[PDB]
Amino acid sequence: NYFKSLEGEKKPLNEVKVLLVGDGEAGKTSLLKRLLGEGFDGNEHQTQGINIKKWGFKDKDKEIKVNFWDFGGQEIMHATHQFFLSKRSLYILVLDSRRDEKAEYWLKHIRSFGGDSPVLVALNKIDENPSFELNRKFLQEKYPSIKGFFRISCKEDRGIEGFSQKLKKELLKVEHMQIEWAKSWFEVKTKLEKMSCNFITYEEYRNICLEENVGDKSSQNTLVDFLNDLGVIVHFKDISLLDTHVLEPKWITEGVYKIINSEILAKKKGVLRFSMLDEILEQKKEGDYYYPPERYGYIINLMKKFELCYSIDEETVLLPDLL
Ligand SMILES: Nc1nc2c(ncn2[C@@H]2O[C@H](COP(=O)(O)OP(=O)(O)O)[C@@H](O)[C@H]2O)c(=O)[nH]1
Ligand SMILES: [Mg+2]
Repeated sequence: NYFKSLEGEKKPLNEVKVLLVGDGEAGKTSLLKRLLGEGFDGNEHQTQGINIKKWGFKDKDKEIKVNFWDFGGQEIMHATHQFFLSKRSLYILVLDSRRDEKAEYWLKHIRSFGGDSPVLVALNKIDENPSFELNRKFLQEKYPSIKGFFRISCKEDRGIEGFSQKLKKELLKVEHMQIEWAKSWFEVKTKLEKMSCNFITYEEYRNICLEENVGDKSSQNTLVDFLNDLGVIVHFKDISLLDTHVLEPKWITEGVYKIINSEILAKKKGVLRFSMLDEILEQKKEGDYYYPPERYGYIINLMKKFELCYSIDEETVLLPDLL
């Protein structure tokens, strides 16, 4: 073994996170069903919360793997979807007529988080409003990330075939599709995927890496950046956030919603003292997620980061909506 255990054979990654974004009741969940060939029944508004569907297709030899992220009505309303928007990904912006010109709002939003990630704009519900159009030449020039506009109808199944062909084509052209990994990096990845924990500390991640061939920090830090962008974990490089490596996205959101929908916080005009978090994040019943006291800082600072929270002093924070 010692003689031939220095280098390693490198397979291609071929994975991308696809983020369905846009206003609530626009067509995101419906469009996702059409891409996977699940049809349309009219009752897809009943499906809410974080839904991650794993999809794949074979282009020639290459086995392409896709991770669709679908954000529910609570996610867009409370803006908790911001936690999962990442670079080196692909974005699908779903729009509709009823909300007049909200596209440029979303394009600036995707630009700030997505970076160089390509965007495909879907003009949904043309059966309800045929005349619905956008100034395409203006938008694609101002936002080079836009690769195409598509008038579609998830109800009548119009324009999905054309949209799906462009999606497949642009998915192959993403920058990190050509990038290739060592065998150990895939073993770390697949280990994390099969784990059922809510999160892991940065010590535990380094141990999992040690277990596998990669033991040097430089390589370990490059791997989490990928794993974050691929959607295997949810990780941030801020000093107050970097310890928590979230494996279950619902752990974060349900913790934030408990704070936002706290009846004790409703009174007091939304002033959140950190002594109150014990009662709010306590395990009541029926599979409530466990929130350790050491992760109180994570949740609060995470909410502060994306402007769901504003600091009054060092021990308290404000919720403007409850004021
Ligand atoms: N007529 C029509 N209805 C649609 C179309 N797409 C979605 N809908 C319906 O309008 C609502 C949109 O919600 P939906 O796409 O399921 O969830 P969300 O976009 O992720 O918030 C649902 O009741 C869908 O059945 C469409 O293209 N045409
Ligand atoms: Mg939805």
